[PDB]
Amino acid sequence: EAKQFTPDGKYMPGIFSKAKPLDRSTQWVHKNPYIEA
Amino acid sequence: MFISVLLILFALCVTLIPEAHYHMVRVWSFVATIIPMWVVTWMWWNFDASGHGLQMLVILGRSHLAFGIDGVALSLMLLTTVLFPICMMLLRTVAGFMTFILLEVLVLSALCVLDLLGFYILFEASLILLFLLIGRAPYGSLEAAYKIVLYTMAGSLVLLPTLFMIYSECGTTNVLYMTCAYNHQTVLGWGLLAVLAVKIPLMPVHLWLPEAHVAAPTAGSVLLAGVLLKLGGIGFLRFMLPVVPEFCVSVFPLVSTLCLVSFLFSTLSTLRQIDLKKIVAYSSIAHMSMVTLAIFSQSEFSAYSSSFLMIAHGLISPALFLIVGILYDRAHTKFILYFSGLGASMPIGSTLFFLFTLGNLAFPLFPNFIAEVLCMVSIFAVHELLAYVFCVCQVLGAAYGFWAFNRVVHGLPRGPADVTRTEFHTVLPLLIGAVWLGIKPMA
Amino acid sequence: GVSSQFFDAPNGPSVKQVLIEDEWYNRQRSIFPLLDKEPYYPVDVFVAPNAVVCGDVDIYGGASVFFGAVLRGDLNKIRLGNRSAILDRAVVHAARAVPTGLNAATLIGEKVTVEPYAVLRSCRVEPKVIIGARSVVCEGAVVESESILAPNSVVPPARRIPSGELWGGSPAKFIRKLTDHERDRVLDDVSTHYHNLATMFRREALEPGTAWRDVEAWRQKLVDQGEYEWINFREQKYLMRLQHEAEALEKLT
Amino acid sequence: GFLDKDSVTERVLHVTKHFEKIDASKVSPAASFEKDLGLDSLDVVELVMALEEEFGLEIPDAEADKIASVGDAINYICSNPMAK
Amino acid sequence: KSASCYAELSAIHKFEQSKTFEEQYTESCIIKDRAALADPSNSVHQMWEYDSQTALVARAKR
Amino acid sequence: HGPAQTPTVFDKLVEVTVVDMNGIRHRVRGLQGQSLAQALVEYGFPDTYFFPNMGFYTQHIVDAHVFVPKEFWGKVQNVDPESDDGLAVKRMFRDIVQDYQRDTSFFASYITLGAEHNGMTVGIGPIKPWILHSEWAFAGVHDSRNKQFDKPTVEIW
Amino acid sequence: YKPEVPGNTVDNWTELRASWNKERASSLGTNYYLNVAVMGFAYWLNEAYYFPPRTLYVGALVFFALYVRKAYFSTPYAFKHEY
Amino acid sequence: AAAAAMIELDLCFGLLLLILFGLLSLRNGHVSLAHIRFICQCWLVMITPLEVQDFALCILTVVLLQSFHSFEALLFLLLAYIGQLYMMHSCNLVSFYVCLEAQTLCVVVLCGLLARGASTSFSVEAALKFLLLSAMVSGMALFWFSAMYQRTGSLDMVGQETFWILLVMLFKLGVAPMHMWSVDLYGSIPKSLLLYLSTAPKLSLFTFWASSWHHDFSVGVFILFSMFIGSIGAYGQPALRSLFAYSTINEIGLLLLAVETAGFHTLYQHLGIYIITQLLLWNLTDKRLFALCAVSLAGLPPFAGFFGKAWIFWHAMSVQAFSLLAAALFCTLLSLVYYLRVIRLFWTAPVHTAASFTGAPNQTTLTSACAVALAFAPVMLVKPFVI
Ligand SMILES: CCCCCCCCCCCCCCCCCC(=O)O[C@@H](COC(=O)CCCCCCCCCCCCCCC)COP(=O)(O)OCC[N+](C)(C)C
Ligand SMILES: CCCCCCCCCCCC(=O)SCCNC(=O)CCNC(=O)[C@H](O)C(C)(C)COP(=O)(O)O
Repeated sequence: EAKQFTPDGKYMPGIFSKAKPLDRSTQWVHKNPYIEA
Repeated sequence: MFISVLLILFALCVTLIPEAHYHMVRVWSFVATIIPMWVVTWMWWNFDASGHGLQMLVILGRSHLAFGIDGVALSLMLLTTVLFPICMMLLRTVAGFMTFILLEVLVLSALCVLDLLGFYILFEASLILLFLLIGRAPYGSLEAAYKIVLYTMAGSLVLLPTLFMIYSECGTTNVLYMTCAYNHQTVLGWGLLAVLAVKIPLMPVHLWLPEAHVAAPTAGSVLLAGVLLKLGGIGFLRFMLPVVPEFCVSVFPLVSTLCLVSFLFSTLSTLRQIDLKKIVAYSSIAHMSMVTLAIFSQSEFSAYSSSFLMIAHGLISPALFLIVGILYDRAHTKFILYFSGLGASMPIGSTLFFLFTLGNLAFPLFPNFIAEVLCMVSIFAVHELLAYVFCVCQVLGAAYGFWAFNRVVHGLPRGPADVTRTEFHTVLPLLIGAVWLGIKPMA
Repeated sequence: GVSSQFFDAPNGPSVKQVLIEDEWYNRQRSIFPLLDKEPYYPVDVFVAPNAVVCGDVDIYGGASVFFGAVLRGDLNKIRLGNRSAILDRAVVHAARAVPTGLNAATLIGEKVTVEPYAVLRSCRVEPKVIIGARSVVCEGAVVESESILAPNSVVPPARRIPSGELWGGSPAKFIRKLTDHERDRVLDDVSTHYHNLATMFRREALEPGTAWRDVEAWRQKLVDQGEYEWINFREQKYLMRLQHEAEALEKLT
Repeated sequence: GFLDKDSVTERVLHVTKHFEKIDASKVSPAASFEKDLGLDSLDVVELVMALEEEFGLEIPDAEADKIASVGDAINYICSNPMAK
Repeated sequence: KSASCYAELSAIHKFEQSKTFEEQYTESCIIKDRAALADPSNSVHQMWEYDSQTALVARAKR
Repeated sequence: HGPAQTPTVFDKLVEVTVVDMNGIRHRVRGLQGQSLAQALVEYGFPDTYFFPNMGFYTQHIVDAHVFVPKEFWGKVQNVDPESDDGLAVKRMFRDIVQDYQRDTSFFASYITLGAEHNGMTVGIGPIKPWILHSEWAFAGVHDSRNKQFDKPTVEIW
Repeated sequence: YKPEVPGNTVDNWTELRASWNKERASSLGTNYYLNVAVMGFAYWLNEAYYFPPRTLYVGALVFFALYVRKAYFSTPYAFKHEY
Repeated sequence: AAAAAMIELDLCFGLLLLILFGLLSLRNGHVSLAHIRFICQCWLVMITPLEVQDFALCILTVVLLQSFHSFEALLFLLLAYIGQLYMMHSCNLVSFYVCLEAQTLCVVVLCGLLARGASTSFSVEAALKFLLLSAMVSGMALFWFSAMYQRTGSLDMVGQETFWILLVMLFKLGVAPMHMWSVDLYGSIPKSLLLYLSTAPKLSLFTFWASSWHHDFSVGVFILFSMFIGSIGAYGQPALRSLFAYSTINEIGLLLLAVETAGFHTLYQHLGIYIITQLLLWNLTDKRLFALCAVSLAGLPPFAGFFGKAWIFWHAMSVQAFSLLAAALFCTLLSLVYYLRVIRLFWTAPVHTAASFTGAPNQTTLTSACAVALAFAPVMLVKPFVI
């Protein structure tokens, strides 16, 4: 339940925040070892 | 010329901007490629279509480097100036901006040069830039970079003594006097075939493309597919056909069998590919084989149809690379087995994928349909069977295209969410160009 | 008590020692050696004018020392990695030994940013690490690569923060795992941002500037009055060494 | 482990055998120099010098002072990285 | 131990800090001469012997 | 996740006994994942013990000639003798070691310290004179008090 | 994914050690013998420049096929005590 | 009348005064000798005639003297310059022998003198091997000169004995397979003498070849040996000093292809571009410019090395030297791989350049930054310039 924007815009990185930020790598696939091989 | 100096000097000022001003760096590098698009559109406005074949000439004394505009160069220059700001939208560092700015200078000056030594100097000055672009340290591939650089260097080194042979033979490398003098056409013809059969992927010197066009980033793939392959075609149309035409007749069975086996064997290889970017990368070899045979037919309106196929490929295949790049950027894989049901999760991206799939298979209302019809008119007029070979093998292209689309788009919905505004506007100019050039291309 | 004269200094004994209360202007150097321990730094380093870098310190590449920060290499060695940022008034020190038995030098990897008022002493910080503000990393502790320490955190001596995670608290506990994009790009982004700010400061610096003109005017006034003393410092150092040797010889026998 | 634990053992027994104050059958692969074999310090130094002569080493005074058994000598030779 | 260690450290830091500008400039010239003398092919090494701490000619070597 | 132990440096510590060329035993502490040559450098051994890894793109790595007992032979990392890394090791054996080679001879950068190395005893092997360039060579005699750790850079040029 | 190194570590490392347990010779002998060979016998090729090109090309390929490489060279004669 | 020989008397008087001034300066304990170096440069300018090649050698040696610091090294370089200058004016084998032997003795002594640190014995070893290999080549030159002198009765350089004199000249250029003395020298001797050895004697000897030499033979097998051996050796040797030694053997093979097909204009253009690149290579402190040397030694198009290679290729194709040209093109394709290795090593790496501490802050940035502007010389190179 992260908060990456202030109420007036203004993106926040959340570097030290507890909640996991949604970002570019959020939908990266979980690699199957045999498929990778 | 003065305008070109001003555009180069404005483009080179990206390095002097302090890096802490991020917005200014982005805006400056994007505008530095927007301006040449306006200038080339103005050059199209200035062109007299009922006038001379070569217009807007400039020659820089005794330094070679002479320039002029014809129709093929003008269409290719317009396509390059469209493609470069889209590449600017896909980069994030000043090193990338500067590499693509230097590449744009070299491509634009190479497309309209009228000197063979000038063409040699301008084109393969991009070799080290391509090496650094493909073999970038964390996410590139040094093997692919070595392959593309070594194949291009091998071809260029075959050409260079024959270039100097005709230069000692007549006294100039200017194409207007090289076409009017008596020269030993077999030697120079073999040198020119050696460069342009590597630039255009023609078997057997084609193995660099599957590695390089996949290991490149999305901007590099857009540039390499949509632009740099067509320098071989404009090499054929500008330098080799006017200067060594006796060779160009005598080599026709060999060039013909190279084109036929490249088309068939590359189409057969595309069916067994399991990487989406490798699927898109192989399909370009068959299209360039059709381009080369249409150029070499010299039969009805061969320059027109072959240039139109070069433009149609340069519009359609960068968009497929853009869609694969979106999937890779937001899912971190290019492997078909990880993707299914993309219609339910990316409806806009899948619709764009379907439309560009249909365009790549030369269906009507796309410029590839008009292109392939006119290319086969040019091929048919020499003999009917050389056209029949391309006609009967259309099931083989549609097999891989629809198999890749059906495997990644339908099924169980898994994969990333739909496209953003930025991704949609990277795709969008290619779609508008395709709709126009496939419905009302001429007036 | 320890005397403040050193006859085995590399450049000899100090001929004239000035009491600090007799100084009429601030003479604090920013980079200076301690006997035979000289700092090492590159051509494109940013050292702030009120920062102190002394002793056995190695600085690499595009690293920066911001305003009021101290890097004191007097008990051991300190190494600052390529494009690593020491922000405002953070302290880096080093002990002579650590309880783990390893090397006690403070080693900071490349692309490491250290937020304001943090203290590093005889610790190991691996590449791509964000140390938060008001944080202390104690003697012999290890911070592993691609990890983040939250502000106002204590890492006790001989403790470890595992790689790829965010830790925080006093004492530091597990908060969450970093995302893959955070490890891939964000740490390098923070280091690059602070390097860009340091470059902005470096472009505008006029060194040595013009503050010496007043001090030179005072010295010119002293030469005018005939009160400026010319001291042969090399010869005085030589004579002081000879007297020290004679005094040492005239007590053993 | 730089060398095997059998051939070094029989070589140790071979050089222990030629001592006039030792018994040629009382020598065991795991014994003591003081309680079992009945040797003072100089006899221990002489035996360690014989072992050094056979294996081609140099054992310092403290290391040879720590050696008090046949097993200790075998373990010291086996742990030595410069053995022959 | 910590108190004694900082007494020993404050001695060295006070020694370095309380040098005048003229002494510091003379020491920089001495450091320069010493680095020029670190070349073993320097042509003065065959005639003169130099003092280590001040880079002055101490005696004739030959 | 629960009340389990806070991570300490002592959990990742590896101790190796090293015998230098004078026969003096040394206690060398390292961390898991660190190579052996790095732990030897950070212990404070002289610079005459170390030499460049003679591969392409890896001459900035320092390496040492170590003697490894038979129990720890299988914990040295595997190198294909047909690959380019194999030719790098062959060049190092050909040029640096020569007739100091034994059946226990390895190179210390090819040993990655883990829990299986805990308590392993190694010895430093002798090497022949060598030169990389004018600023990095070895005349053949180990008479120098300069540590390798005190060098600020490893220069290939 | 990373590929596995083929073979066994002990056997591979014994293959890496092989034929290098020997003091390397100085290069003065090779250089002096090369200079003697060129200064004494390279005049034998003076008329070869006028020979037919098929002969010259086959001779160049023959020299390439019979060339032995100086780097990583070893003989079994280095470690035997009799011929 | 001796009025046509005032430059020779000026040379001798200047040497006599310079030795005495250097003695007086050393009696004061001066640890630096920039005044001696300036007087040496003035003496270099004052003894050089008004030809293009003579002044090219003079300006090159004036630039080279800024990397040498002792009085004896400056004296040895001046007396090597006397041999280098007067070999270009030699019209016999007497003066040829004396100039070559003076140069060899000066190089040997400088290799002994300037070594420092752990690399001292390696440099002395390589200097001894070079001296022994040079002695027998000098003996071959004397022996076949005596044969020619007995046969012809005069000092004309004609006949069959010129083949061995040609082999002497090929030894002095490090032509493979007599190349290994230079390979030995590159691995141990310091960078300033390596900079001196790759530029000045090649210019002096090629100018003698252009001015006063004819032979009735060929050098084609040595072209093949140099190009193939240099390219394959630089591909296979991981140490950078050996890489640059083998790439130098490849470049001297290209210069020999320019000599063999006549057309010395392409020879002079490529040699000048190579010498400027060498002046950049051995004085580099920022390692990013090591990539510019790489792209300009690989013959990549917009930089000046392309033009230097490409007129050699053009003149070879003009006189139809097809087989040697094909071998040159194959070795050019091979050379790109290790120049790309150079670019991988020093361009795609984080930048670290240490500051100076004892003064002299990055003391040769002027020359290196001036020589990097070989990207602006190609505008003048494309014209009919060097002829
Ligand atoms: C060899 C002939 C050149 C033909 C190449 C194929 C061009 C592809 C598209 C076909 C469009 C046909 C346009 C016909 C009228 C335009 C003007 C014209 O006459 O064409 C010019 C040149 O035409 C062009 O340059 C056409 C530009 C086409 C390139 C379009 C792709 C770039 C757009 C990308 C998408 C942009 C979307 C942006 C919106 C968001 C000259 O050709 P010719 O008539 O053959 O010349 C006469 C010969 N002579 C002087 C000797 C008598
Ligand atoms: C080339 C030949 C020249 C040789 C000349 C050198 C000869 C030097 C001989 C003179 C040196 C001495 O006797 S030194 C005098 C030695 N005697 C003492 O010290 C009194 C105490 N007794 C002991 O120490 C005994 O050795 C013992 C009870 C066995 C202790 O048992 P451990 O041993 O277990 O300890």
